[PDB]
Amino acid sequence: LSPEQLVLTLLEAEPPHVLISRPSAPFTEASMMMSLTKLADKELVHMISWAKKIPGFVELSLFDQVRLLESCWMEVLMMGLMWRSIDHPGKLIFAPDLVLDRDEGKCVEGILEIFDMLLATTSRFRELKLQHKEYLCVKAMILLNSSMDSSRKLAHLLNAVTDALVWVIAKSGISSQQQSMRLANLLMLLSHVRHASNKGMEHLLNMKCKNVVPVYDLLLEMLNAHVL
Amino acid sequence: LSPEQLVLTLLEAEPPHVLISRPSAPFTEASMMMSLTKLADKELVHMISWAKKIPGFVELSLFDQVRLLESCWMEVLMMGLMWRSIDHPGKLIFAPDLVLDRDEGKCVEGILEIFDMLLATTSRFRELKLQHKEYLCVKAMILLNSSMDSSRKLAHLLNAVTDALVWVIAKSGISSQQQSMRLANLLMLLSHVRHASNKGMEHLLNMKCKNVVPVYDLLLEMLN
Amino acid sequence: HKLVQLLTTT
Amino acid sequence: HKLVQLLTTT
Ligand SMILES: N#Cc1cc(-c2ccc(O)c(F)c2)cc2ccc(O)cc12
Ligand SMILES: N#Cc1cc(-c2ccc(O)c(F)c2)cc2ccc(O)cc12
Repeated sequence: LSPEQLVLTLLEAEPPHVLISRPSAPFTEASMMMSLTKLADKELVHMISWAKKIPGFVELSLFDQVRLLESCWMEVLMMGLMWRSIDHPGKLIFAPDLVLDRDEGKCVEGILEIFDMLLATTSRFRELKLQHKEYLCVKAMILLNSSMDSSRKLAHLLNAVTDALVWVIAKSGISSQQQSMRLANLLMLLSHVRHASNKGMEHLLNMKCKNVVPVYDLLLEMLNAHVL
Repeated sequence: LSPEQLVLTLLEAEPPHVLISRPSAPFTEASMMMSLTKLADKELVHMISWAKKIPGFVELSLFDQVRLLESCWMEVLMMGLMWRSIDHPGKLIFAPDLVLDRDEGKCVEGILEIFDMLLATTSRFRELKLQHKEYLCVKAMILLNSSMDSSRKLAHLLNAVTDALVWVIAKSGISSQQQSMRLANLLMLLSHVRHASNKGMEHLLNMKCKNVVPVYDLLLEMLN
Repeated sequence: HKLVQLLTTT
Repeated sequence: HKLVQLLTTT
């Protein structure tokens, strides 16, 4: 499969646009947090379908498929969140009916910090003018590179996606030196996504432990398995 | 400053190895923790000196310098550790006289896990045949990318080192396609280094609360 | 087992 | 102090 057609399959694996079915209204600590948790649960279901649509993912041992998704899920959600928020400076587009501002994250302790991180990193991708196909490859790489024979298949798959990202950049037509530079800058921003992810999970875990947010089945499972 | 000059500058800036002697008797949770904390503290001092040698670093606001170092110090330590263990499969070379075995990580609650991943990531670098010059650039990129107009100057500093890494890989002679793939492969490992660094500091923090070993002056400040 | 059932169903 | 000292005083 050529890099172009691999990217096509990632495009085809994209989850549908998700909404929380919430009527417009001022967000309070309780509403905001329950909406965030409810959204994350819904997106998790779609995330699993996405992963299985990536060529060869279902060929991995069930154990591998499980460990990869358990470790990267919050990072994948936040990478999606940044793509959606790319064209909306100053805002975090969790969903069409879940658009949050910096000052709104203040009514929830520890959240503002995280939002500022998400906003700043989004701003970086904005500066670099992240392209849709680039987002597609990076998102898939976040999943496949979370591996903290089945193992060779994975390596083959990750290399396939990596080769795809290099192709996307090559198509932009920029100079070879600028291609290497762009490739490096995109990959280095992933550390920032991962960082915001770790903080995001720690925040969710605390909320869960305090039973302040209704923790749906799937979300709870993913959360516990990941922290464990 | 040309890419080569930057690499040469990094090469010279490499800190000298910290000499720490292995305890007389077999490791105990305490003795091993005493050993790794004392070593980390010593390397940290050397790391600060190394940072000041990265072109443009001392031009950044003091608050940014502090912020960057507080953010990636354990990552930098483990990157160096893995490089030191690159030619010693199955072994973790914390120091010349402190060569820890995977099994030795047992005397310490929860460190075995961390040793496993350190070794695993080291093997990956081995598998990729990481070169000294690439190592130098990567370690510096770790520091400059921990961004977790002074910030404007930071971006430019980071691109300089990135340029240097591209230059080094270009000097390997492989095709342009392969140069891109190699660059990607090298950088995609930073997540793994970071993961171990996270676990490492979570372990160090936990050990502090447990009083398992004293930690405060320099290490304490960084820990926080 | 939730993640597993979704990984093994369509 | 330690960090700040090493960065600016040393
Ligand atoms: N930070 C953060 C949090 C982010 C998210 C979250 C939800 C949907 C997304 O697409 C996403 F990228 C992040 C949910 C939470 C639920 C509970 C909580 O306490 C924190 C958070
Ligand atoms: N994992 C791990 C730990 C690694 C290290 C450590 C020390 C020197 C190094 O060059 C390095 F790469 C890691 C120190 C610790 C000190 C206390 C502690 O509890 C854990 C750890």
